Amino acid sequence: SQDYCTMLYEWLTQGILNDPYQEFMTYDDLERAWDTQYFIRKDVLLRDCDSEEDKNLLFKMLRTGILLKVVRASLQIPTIPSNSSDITIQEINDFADLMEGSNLELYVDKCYSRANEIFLKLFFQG
Amino acid sequence: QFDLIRLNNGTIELNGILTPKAEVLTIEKTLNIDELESVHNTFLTNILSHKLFATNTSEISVGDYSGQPYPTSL
Repeated sequence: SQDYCTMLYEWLTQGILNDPYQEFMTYDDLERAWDTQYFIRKDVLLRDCDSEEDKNLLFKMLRTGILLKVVRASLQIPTIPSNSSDITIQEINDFADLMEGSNLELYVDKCYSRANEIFLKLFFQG
Repeated sequence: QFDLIRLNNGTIELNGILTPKAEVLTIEKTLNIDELESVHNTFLTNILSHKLFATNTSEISVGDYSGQPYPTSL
């Protein structure tokens, strides 16, 4: 799961989608025209998307990366540094632990909060 | 400061992404060689794109009652 986790991390902290083998949920078009459709590969999900709680989590993860994607595009930068916010997020180095319950949601919430912190600073200042 | 494109349908398009202000979280629109040539070609093309000069094409309406390209009559 180590690379999977890395891929997830970058999605959530950088807004980077990089999936050459099509293993990640959240794929889009093109590879202007920024309002593209995102697709959820139900079949590669870690959890079902039938419960309300997991749907909400999936969407939060999705939004997190999108806001970051917007910021990277807006600032014309390859990456958003940790010092861009007061929220710094560690890498996922233990998948099994992340999947132990509650930890995933919080990890994502931190990522999400950070994405909004950065995003909003841009929108209300930039 | 806004680079705006006017479209024939009235749309004013910002030419690209709206950039942030100088205040950020952390130049001149000059032309290059091809761009200069392009502007010039565009210009001459535009002169000759006016309907009255399209004498080399079936697209020119050949007058209406005379049946001829406007320059024939002119």
